[PDB]
Amino acid sequence: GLYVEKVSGLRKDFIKGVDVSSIIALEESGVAFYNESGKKQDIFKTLKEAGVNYVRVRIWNDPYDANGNGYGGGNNDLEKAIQIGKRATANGMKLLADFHYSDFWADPAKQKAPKAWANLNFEDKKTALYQYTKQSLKAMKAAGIDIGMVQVGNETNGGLAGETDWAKMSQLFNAGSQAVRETDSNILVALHFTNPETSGRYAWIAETLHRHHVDYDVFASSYYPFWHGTLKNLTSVLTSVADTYGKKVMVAATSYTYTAEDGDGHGNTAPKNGQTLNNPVTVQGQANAVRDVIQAVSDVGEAGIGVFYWEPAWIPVGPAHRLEKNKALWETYGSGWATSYAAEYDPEDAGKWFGGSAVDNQALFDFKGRPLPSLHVFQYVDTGTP
Ligand SMILES: OC[C@H]1O[C@@H](O[C@@H]2[C@H](O)[C@@H](O)[C@H](O[C@@H]3[C@H](O)[C@@H](O)[C@H](O)O[C@@H]3CO)O[C@@H]2CO)[C@H](O)[C@@H](O)[C@H]1O
Ligand SMILES: [Ca+2]
Repeated sequence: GLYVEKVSGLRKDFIKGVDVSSIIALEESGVAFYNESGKKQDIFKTLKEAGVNYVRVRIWNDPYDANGNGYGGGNNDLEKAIQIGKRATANGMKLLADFHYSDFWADPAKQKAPKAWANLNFEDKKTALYQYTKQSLKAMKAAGIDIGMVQVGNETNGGLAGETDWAKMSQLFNAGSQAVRETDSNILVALHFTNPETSGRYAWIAETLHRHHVDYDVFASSYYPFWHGTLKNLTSVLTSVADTYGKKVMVAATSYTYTAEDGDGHGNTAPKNGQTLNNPVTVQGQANAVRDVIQAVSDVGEAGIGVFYWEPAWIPVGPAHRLEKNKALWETYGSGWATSYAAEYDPEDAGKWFGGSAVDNQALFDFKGRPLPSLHVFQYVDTGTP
């Protein structure tokens, strides 16, 4: 069925990554994954066979209330990062450790200090950040994990760990980078931004990072085609960073919709009125979208090192008609994007929107955990379809 056009100029060592941070909370909710032969299999094995070479995991400092009730979103702490890391390593895939330096979702709107850092002055918060990263990386190495890359922050467009001043953010970037450098010289340090479509944003950020002497290897970007402008633009803003500053570049988070259907009863992020949808909302469309983002980063040349698909397997804990039954699983295991317990930390967003998966229709597995044809995109970019 599926067609993929060969990506031209694609380097043989290109990073083909997935962020599957929700996997632990989902397996705990009784969710199962399959190979294309239709038998139960560890998702990491199926990912490997599909030609994935890299796993990304989000790390929240303390994603739990005082009583240890998970904030949800996969309840992603260091302990789960090690679980995920061990499995990735066991399956021949390198790890990208994605430190949010927050107790919950870090994005362009939300960059809240971890609860433990809330009353620290800047010096002490900075050494806490450095100390946390170093300790976290030591634990992962101790677990035998193959770490390829560390992301110091996540979509830090406007802040980091409670800080909004770019001179302060830069010192924080350097605190984390320092920990990585001390751990292993071979680990790539990524910084991760989003909204590449914004006029002169990435030029400004890269210049600011340079002026503040931030030590990093990779300038990473999000790319969701619904809001983030053109592939031509993406290539262009990343090429400018690569050429001007001598940085590697990559896409740290990308996805597309394979269906318009909501598989679990919790409203999905996309597709929606007003979003740019250049591809059909189908398995083929989804594969086109992934192949094209890979093309756009490859087109950067030497410096374009990879693409990570964000959450290819945040599938339903159960069908949409059993919404209220699903809610119990989301609430107990944190297998939706947020639980009600996160209202303490994030009242404005998680407080009003808490629930299930907002991205089940952007998975590369169906609602029942079988791989979609579009999962083959990681192999077929090298060769094209027959
Ligand atoms: O469910 C339909 C509604 O979804 C709302 O989106 C919610 C939050 O506003 C949104 O921030 C959250 O996104 C999560 C996280 O904050 C973000 O950084 C990451 O990329 O995605 C996470 C979810 O996968 O998602 C929830 C979804 O309930 C919309 O704001 C609203 O318009 C409506 O469609
Ligand atoms: Ca949903």
